[PDB]
Amino acid sequence: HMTGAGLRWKHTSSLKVANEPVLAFTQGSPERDALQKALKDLKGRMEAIPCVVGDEEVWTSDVQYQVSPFNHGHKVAKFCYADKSLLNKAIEAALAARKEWDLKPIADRAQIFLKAADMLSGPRRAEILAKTMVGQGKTVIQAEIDAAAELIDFFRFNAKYAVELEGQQPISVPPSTNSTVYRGLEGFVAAISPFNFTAIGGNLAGAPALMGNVVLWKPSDTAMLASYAVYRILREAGLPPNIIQFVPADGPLFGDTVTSSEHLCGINFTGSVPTFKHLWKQVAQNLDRFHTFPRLAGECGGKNFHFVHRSADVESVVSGTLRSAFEYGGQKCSACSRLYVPHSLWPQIKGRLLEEHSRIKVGDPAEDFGTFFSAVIDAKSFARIKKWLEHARSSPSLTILAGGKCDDSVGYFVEPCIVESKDPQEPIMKEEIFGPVLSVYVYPDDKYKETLQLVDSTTSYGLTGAVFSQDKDVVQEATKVLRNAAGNFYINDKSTGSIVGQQPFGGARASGTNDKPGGPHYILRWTSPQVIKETHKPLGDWSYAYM
Amino acid sequence: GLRWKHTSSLKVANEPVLAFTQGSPERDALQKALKDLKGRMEAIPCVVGDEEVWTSDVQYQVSPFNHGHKVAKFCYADKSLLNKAIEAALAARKEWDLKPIADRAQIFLKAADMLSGPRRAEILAKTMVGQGKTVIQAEIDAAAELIDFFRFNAKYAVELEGQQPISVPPSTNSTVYRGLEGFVAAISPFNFTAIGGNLAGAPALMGNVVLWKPSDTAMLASYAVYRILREAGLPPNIIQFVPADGPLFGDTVTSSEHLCGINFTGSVPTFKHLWKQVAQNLDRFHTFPRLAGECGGKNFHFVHRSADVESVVSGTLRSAFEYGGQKCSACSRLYVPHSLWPQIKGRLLEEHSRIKVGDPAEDFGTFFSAVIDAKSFARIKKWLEHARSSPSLTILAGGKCDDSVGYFVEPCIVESKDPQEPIMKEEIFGPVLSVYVYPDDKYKETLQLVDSTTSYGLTGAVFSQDKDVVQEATKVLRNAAGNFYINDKSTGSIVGQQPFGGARASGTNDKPGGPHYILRWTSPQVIKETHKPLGDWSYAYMQ
Ligand SMILES: O=P(O)(O)Oc1c2c(c(OP(=O)(O)O)c3c1[C@H]1C[C@@H]3c3cc4c(cc31)[C@H]1C[C@@H]4c3ccccc31)[C@H]1C[C@@H]2c2cc3c(cc21)[C@H]1C[C@@H]3c2ccccc21
Repeated sequence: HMTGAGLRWKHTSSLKVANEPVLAFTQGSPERDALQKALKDLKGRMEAIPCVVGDEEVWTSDVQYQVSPFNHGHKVAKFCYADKSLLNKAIEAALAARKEWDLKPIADRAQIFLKAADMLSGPRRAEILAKTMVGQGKTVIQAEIDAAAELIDFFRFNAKYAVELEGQQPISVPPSTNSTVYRGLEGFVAAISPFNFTAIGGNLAGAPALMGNVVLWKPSDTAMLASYAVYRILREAGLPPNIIQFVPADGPLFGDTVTSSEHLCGINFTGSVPTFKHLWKQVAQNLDRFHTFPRLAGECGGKNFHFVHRSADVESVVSGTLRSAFEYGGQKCSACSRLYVPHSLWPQIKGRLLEEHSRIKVGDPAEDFGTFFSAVIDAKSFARIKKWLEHARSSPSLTILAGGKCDDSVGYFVEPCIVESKDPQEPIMKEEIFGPVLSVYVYPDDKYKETLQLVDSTTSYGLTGAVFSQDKDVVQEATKVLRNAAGNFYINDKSTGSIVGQQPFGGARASGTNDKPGGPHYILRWTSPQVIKETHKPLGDWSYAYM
Repeated sequence: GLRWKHTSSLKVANEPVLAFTQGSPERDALQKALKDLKGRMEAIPCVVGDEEVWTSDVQYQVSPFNHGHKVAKFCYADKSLLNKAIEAALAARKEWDLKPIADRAQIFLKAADMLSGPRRAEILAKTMVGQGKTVIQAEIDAAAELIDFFRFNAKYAVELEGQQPISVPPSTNSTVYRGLEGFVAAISPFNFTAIGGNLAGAPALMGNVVLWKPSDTAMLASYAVYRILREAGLPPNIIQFVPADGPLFGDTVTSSEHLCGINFTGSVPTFKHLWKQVAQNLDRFHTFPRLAGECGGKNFHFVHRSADVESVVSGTLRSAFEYGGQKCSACSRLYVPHSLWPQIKGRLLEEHSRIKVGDPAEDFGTFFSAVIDAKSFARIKKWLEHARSSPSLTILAGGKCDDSVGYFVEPCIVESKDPQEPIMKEEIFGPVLSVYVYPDDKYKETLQLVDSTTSYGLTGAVFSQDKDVVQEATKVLRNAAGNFYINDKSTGSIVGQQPFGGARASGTNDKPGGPHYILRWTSPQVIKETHKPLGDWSYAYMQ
C-alpha cells in the first residue's frame, strides 16, 4: 500500500516579483538630491579597484586607468589586468568552492540576489547610478534604466524564474519516484562584460552564479567603477568567496587562458561578433581537453531598423528614432541606425528630424542634467566613428543632413549625425558604428513591400527592429516578412528600452545565440539537470513474461 | 481583438508497454508482421520532398542475427542530392514555421496513434529484424518511447506557447517561438529507432526543416517511421530522408551557409569533429548553429552491503546485456562489496547459463540477439581477447564470439582486480559487464572512485536499503550520472518520467524526453506593441 504522508506529496515554491519602478528625477525629488550628492562624492576621488579572488584582493604589475568619457583628463578608477598565474589561481580556487555552492538550495542562492536587488533599489541606488554616469558617460535616465531598474529586475526575475524551474518536475508512476535536480554546470563559467550596460555585467556573472555555477568575471575596462560596485554589493549581499571572481584582464589574455583551461564549462559573452566567434573557434580547437562540452552564450551586433509606413504617427516616429539612435550616443546593441522613410512622408519627417536634432544638447551629464546624451566611451570607438563620419562626407551616395563634427579635446564628443543614403546597400546601412550616426533611406510608396524585403536582406544582423503604422494590415504583413529580421520587434515604439520580464532581449542571425536574457528560459543554459529515479519495490525476474 | 487570444493545453499519458503473452492479439499481429520480412528486401530511396531519388552508391542493411539476409537495399545521397535537399527544405521552411504549433503537433500526435495502433506490429518487426532487437527491447524503443517522444514533445511545444511575458499598459508583449533560420542536420544511431524519430521529429515539430541521415544499420525501421510522419500529414521538404556516408554528410552540412543545427546521437569523437567543422566554417554561417550531442556511456551499478541482493543481479543482468548491452545507458561497471560478492558471483554466473542468445524473430525465449554489424563485433572480440590476455582480468562467465550466421556475442562477465583498467573506462557497445570488488571498510573511497574513473557521466545506479548512504551517494555522484537510479537498473529511461542525458564527455545534456529539449530548436522573437503616441523625446528631469 501507499503512504499518506510520504512521497505521495509534491511542494512547489513561487515568487511574485514586480519591475523596479523608474524614478522621475524631477526638480525637488529626493533621488535627484541623493544622486547629485553621490556625483560630487566621486569628483577628485579615483577608486583603487583590485582583482578580487575569493576575499584576497590582489594587485598586479599591469595597472590600467578608467577615465570619464566626457573628461578623459580625470581618471575615475585605478585597476590592474590579472595575469595567467592569477587567472589560473582564480579558476582553481573557484572549482574548490563550486560543489558546496551548487549543493546550496536555490532559495538560499536566490535570497543573496534578492537582498542585493533591495539595497540596489534603496540606499546604494544613487552610488551605482553616479558611478555609471561618470564611468561610462550615461545621463541620469540612461543609468536609472540600466544600473538601477534592469540590474535589479535581472536579480529579481532570474531569482523568480529559478524557483519556478525547481517546481518543473517529471511524472512518477509506481514503484518509482522521479525528481529533476537542477545542477550548475561542472567547472567554471567565463563572464565577459561590455561597457554600455552595468546591468548586463551583473546578469552575465549573476545568472550563471544563481544556478550553482562559479564565475571568472572579466568586466569592461571602461565600465570598471560601476562594475566593481555591483560586485561589492553582491559580496555584502552574502555571496561566499570564489563564486564570482573579479578578474579584469587584457581581452586576448583572458580569452586564451579560460579556453585553454580543462575546467571551462561555459562562456557568457556580450560585445562584438568576431571576438565571440574567435572564442567559439578557440573552444573548438581545444575541445579534446575539456571535461564537459562548454556552453557558449553570446549577445553581439545589431544593425537595427525603424521602418516607417505612410500611415505612421510622424511625431512618434521622430521622438522614437531620436531616442533609439542617439540615447547614450547610440552605443546600444538595440540602437536604431537604419531609418526607412516613404517618399510622401519624407519632407515632413526630414524637416521635423533636423528641427528637433538642433534642440538636442550634448554636454557633461553630471553638471548639466539638460544633456540628452554625452561623449562616446573611448578614443578607439571615437576614431571608428570619426572614420564613419568622414565616410558620410567621402561616399557619393551619402549626404550628412545634420551633425557630422566631433571633438576629442575635452571628451570623446560626437554630434548626433543624420546621414541620407540614396543607396540602400551602402556599408553605412550594413556595418555597426556603435555611435550616434542614423542612416536614412527614402523609398517610393509603390515599392513599400520591396523595401520590407530590403530591410530583412540588407544586414547580417537580426537583433531589434520597429515598424510605425496606424494601418493594422501593414504591421500584420511587416510582422511576418521581418519575423527573423528582429529578435525584439516593436509596433509603434523605439527599438531600444527592453524591460526584463516584458521584452526578453536577444536576436538570431549574426546578433548571437538568442538565449533571451530577461525571459524565463535564459537560466536553462546555466543548469545541466540530473533526474533521480528511486524504485521502492524489489525489481523481480530479469526475464520477461513472453519467454 | 487586443486583450484576448486562444491558447491550448494538451494532457498526454505514456504509451503502455504491452506484455506480449501467448494468446494476446499484439503477439499474433507481430509474428504475422515478422513473417512478411522473412523473404522480402525493401528498396529504400532517398526522399527529397515527394521525389524518390536513387544514386550509384547503392548500400545494403542485413539482419544482425542472419547477415546472409539483405532486408533493406538503400543508397547514399551525394553532395549534389544533399545541397538539392537543403535548398528545397529552405523554400518550405517559412510557411512551415508560420504554421501554428497545434497544426504541427496534430501530425506527430496522429503519427504516434498510427505507431501505437495499426503500424505498431510493422515498426516492431522491422526494428527486431533490422537491428537485432528482441520483442520487449523493440516495444520500449520503436513503439513506447517513439509514441511518447511524439506525444510529450507535442505537449511541451503547446505548453511553451502559453509561456508569455508580462504586459504593462500602454504596451502589449507576446513571444513568437520561431524555428531556427536555416536547416537542422539530424544524425541518428542504430541502437534506438525512437531516438532517430526524435532527433529529426522534435526540431521539425518546432517549425524547423531537417536533413535526416539515419544509421545504415537501422535503415528499414527508420524509413518506416519517416513514412508514418509523411502520411500522418507532414508536408514535403520538412524532413528530407537522406541516407549518406557519415563523413561526407558531416562535410556537406558543416560547409552549407544555411546550417542552424546538428541534432547528433552516436560516437563522442564524431560529434567533436562536427563541432570543429562548424567552428572552422563559423564565418560563412548566417547564424550560430546549435549543436545537440548525445554521446558516451560507461555506466555503473554501485552496490552497498545493505542492498537487496536479488534486485542487484536481476537489474545488472538486464542493464548490461539487454540488446547485447548496446545502449548509451548500459551498465559496464559493477562495484560489489567483499562481504556480499560470494553471494552475487554465485547468482550472476547461475542466471548467465539460463540466457538464450539466438534468433529473436524465430525464438521469443531469446533474452538478447547478435550485436549490430561486423565492425561492432570485431571491437568486442578485441575486448574479449583483452579480457583473456590482461593480467588483472578474470573471465568469470562468457568469453567466446561466433560470426558464423550472425554477429553473436555471448554475455561476458569479467572480474577486474584493478578498477582503472581500460575495461572500466572505455565504451564497448556490446555484452561485456566488467566487475570490481571493494572492501565494506573502504566503501566511501570506492564511492569517490566510481566518480573519477571514466570521462563519461551519463547514467548510474546505487543499490542499498540503508537510506543514509543513498542520500550520501546522491551528493557524491552528482555529476557522475545525468540519470541517477536508486535500487533500479541504469537503462530503460521513460519519456516524461526520466528525461535522458548526462554531462561530462557523455554530451550536451539537452534532456530529450524532458520539457526543455524543444527550447534548443526555437529562437524566440518578442513583439512589443504600444497603442498610444510616444510623446516627446526629452524627459521631465532635463527641463
Ligand atoms: O491509491 P493510492 O493510496 O492513492 O496510491 C496510489 C497512487 C498511484 C498509484 O498508481 P496508479 O496511478 O497506476 O494507480 C497507485 C496507488 C495505489 C494503487 C496504485 C498502486 C500501486 C502500488 C501500490 C499502491 C498503489 C503499492 C503496490 C504498488 C506499489 C508500488 C510502490 C510502492 C507501493 C505500492 C499513483 C497515485 C498514487 C501515487 C502515489 C505515488 C506515485 C504514484 C501514485 C508515485 C509517487 C507516489 C509513489 C510512491 C511509490 C512509488 C511511486 C510513487
